Order: sequence, then C-alpha cells, then structure tokens
Amino acid sequence: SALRVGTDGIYPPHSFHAQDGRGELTGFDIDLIKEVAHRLNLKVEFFETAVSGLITGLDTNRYDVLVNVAITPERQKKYDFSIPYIAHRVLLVVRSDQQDIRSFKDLTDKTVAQILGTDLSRFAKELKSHLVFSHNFEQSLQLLLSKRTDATMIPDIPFFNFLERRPHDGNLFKIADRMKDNSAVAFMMRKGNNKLTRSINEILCAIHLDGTYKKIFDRYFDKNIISSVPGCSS
Amino acid sequence: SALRVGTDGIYPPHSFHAQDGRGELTGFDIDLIKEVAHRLNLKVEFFETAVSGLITGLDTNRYDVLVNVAITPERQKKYDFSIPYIAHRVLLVVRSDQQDIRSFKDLTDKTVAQILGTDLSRFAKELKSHLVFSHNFEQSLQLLLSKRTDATMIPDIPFFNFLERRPHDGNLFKIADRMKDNSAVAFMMRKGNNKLTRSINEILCAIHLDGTYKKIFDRYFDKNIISSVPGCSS
Repeated sequence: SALRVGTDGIYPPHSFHAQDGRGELTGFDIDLIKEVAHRLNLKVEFFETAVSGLITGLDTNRYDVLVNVAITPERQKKYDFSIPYIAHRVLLVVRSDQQDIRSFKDLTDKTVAQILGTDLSRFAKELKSHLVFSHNFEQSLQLLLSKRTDATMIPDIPFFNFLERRPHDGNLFKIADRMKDNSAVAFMMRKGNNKLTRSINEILCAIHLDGTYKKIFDRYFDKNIISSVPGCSS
Repeated sequence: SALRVGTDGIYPPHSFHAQDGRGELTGFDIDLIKEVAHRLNLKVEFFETAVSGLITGLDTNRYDVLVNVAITPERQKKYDFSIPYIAHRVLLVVRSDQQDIRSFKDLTDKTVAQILGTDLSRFAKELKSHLVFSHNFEQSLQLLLSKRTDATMIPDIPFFNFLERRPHDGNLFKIADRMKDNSAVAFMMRKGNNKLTRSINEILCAIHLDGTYKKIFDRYFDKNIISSVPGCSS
C-alpha cells in the first residue's frame, strides 16, 4: 500500500516543486521520506496542504506522516514522533536598517510576519506583537524586505536557503537574536501508530549507516552551517 | 508505582558510586533518569548488574529501563528507545608510543581490551582481534597500560572523564583513530509500553527547555569535547 505524507510544497529547501514550481515535489524532507518508504517497500502519496492545516489534516486522517515537524512537549503528548533527523535554530531576522529590535522580548508592539497556524505565530501573539500572517517563509521575508513588517522569527534552514537563492536580497537582513538551543525536527504521526514509527526509526538508522543520509543532507544543506543529529551504530 | 532501572555502577561519569565507589549511586545518566522519574511522579529503583547481563534483566522483567544504550538497528528492532539524550564517539585508544595501529582495520591480529557482552567486543571479535575481556572502561585502560593488550575501543565520554580524573596519566595514552560519526544514546525498554516511552520523551523535552539538561550535562561533561543532542521547542 501507499505511505500518505502531508506537506506544503512551497517551503524550499524542505518541500518545493522543481523547475520553479512547475515540476515534481522535491527537497530535503521529501527525498528523505521517499527513501524511508522505498526501503520500507512502500509507494509515497503526497497530500499538499497549507501549513495551517497540516496537523489538522493528520488528525483528520487524510495522511499518515508529516515531514519537518519540530518536537514540542504538547506535540509529543498528542502524537507519535520518529527519532529526530535534523535540527534547526530559530532566528529573529530584521532588516539591516532596524535599530530598536535586539531580542525576542523587543518584539512586543512590533509588527511581525509569521506563518498562520504555527507555534512561532503563537509565540509572536504571546509577545503581544502585531501579527501579519504570511503563507510561507518566502512571503515572511518578502514582507520584511518591503518594510510591511519589522521582523520575522524563522529557522536557520529556510533563511539561509533564501540567501542562497537570492544573494542580492539578504546582506539586507540581519539576525537580531537567536534561541539558545537548536530544535529537534522529526516525522510526526498519529498517536498509537507505533509500528510505522518503529519502522521509520530503523530505516533512518540504516540511512545514517550506509551513507544515504549524508548524501541527502549534502544535496541541500551546508554542513558548516546546518546542524545535523547524532549518527547511529552498527 | 516504581520506575525500575538497571545499570552497572562502575562506569563514571555515567553510573558510579560517590566517595571513591563507596557511597550512593550518581552520574549523568543516573541523575537524568531520576529527574525523568521525579517529573513523572514515579519513585526510582536501581538494580546493578554486570554489563553482560543488563539486557537479560530487561528481557526477564527484573527492571524496565536501561541507561546509556547506544541505538543500533538490531536493538531498535527488538526494544523501544527513548529519544536520544546524548551522543558519544567511539575512539581507538593505544599507548602513546604505539606505532603499528592507525585505524580500526589495523586491529586485526592485535590484542584489544573490551567488555564482554558489548557491541564493541563483537566488533573487536569480527575484526579478528585477540580479545581480553575487561570488567569496565577503567580496567580496559589499565590492561592497555600493563601491555596485556595493545588497544581498546572506548567511547569519548569515559575516556575524557578518565583524563579529567587522572590528568598526569594522560600522556600514557593517545587516540589512534575515531569513528567518522558520533552515536545516539538513549534509554532502552522492552517493546510494547509506548505510554512510558512517550512520557519519558515528553519530560526529556521539558528538561531540555527549562535548562535542567544543561545543568545535568555540565555537572559531568565538557561541552567543548562531548557532543550533545538537539534541544527542544516549546
């Protein structure tokens, strides 16, 4: 049978369409979950969904696995997680011209672009920022660059990818703050799907061991910049 | 109810007895699982067994949790694992004046000290080394000094704790090689009770988030040498 995966195909380098949106789904998490399914002897069925609906989609059983999910204690309480397969660091990104934002606590009463439905949007709302909801990271940085927002909280992976895809933009950005720790990212499943979870975990250990992980990782990321997760053991 | 934990208390800094081996059980993994247990409102019971029988006691229900277990494909097939909470890196350690051993493949036809019942012992046996079975990492280094053996494969965490405890012996040893990747380490449990695994994973994320992990880690390790696992997200 198929492996049903929910994702949003406008999040380079995680999940995005080739040939400038016209081609097949690709990206780091897409390749990785397809490799897990190949080794599981499974076809992958991708259900493209907006981020605001990814977790509700999982709840609704429209699909079985979500990619690139940050582990939180409330998500672990409510869902099953694979072993982490990557980590990101959350950054406070501002224009290089900004003067009054030097920390996360400074975002109170500032205008902040965050993706509707995300924990980062909730955090911005807890900070009593004024939210401008974006539909992906690209728009978040577009809103900042156009001066419609003062800042955005974004993980390092999509931000650095943005700088790679357009280095003229950027150099126009600066990182005002960053979380003290990086953040484990894993595949998220319905609670109780213990057998799929174990299978994914064993396949990911294999992928680490025979070098397939590093191959997928290096395809998309700068090792000197993006944090990976511990290897496995024979 | 009680959280029953199996360990062998002769492995500083993981699991060892205070007061030069005469007082209460202490250590990084010991402190961590106790903080996990307290936060789950469970009392903790420890049981000490030689390493070669730790997994047997798990299989036969004499205890529920093993600490400081390296994740392997075979183990993930047969047991449940918590999320990784530390990572070690396997070193090839020889005497400082040793000349004929530059890689793991050089261990064929050499004498090596390893702990019976461990994967490193099995690796040593598969390389066609000549095994001398030590009773812990401390003895493995002593066997190396006495020239009963010409090498020992040991993870970085206890090797560097030994350097911290006996700096003036450090000139007697050198690292001849090391694994290209580090290795995720987790709490290991019998297959089946997903509930306890999820609860441990949740509390370990909370331990990361409030600074407790860093506190326990820093009590025992040098962040400049020992690798950590990713943080969590709120």
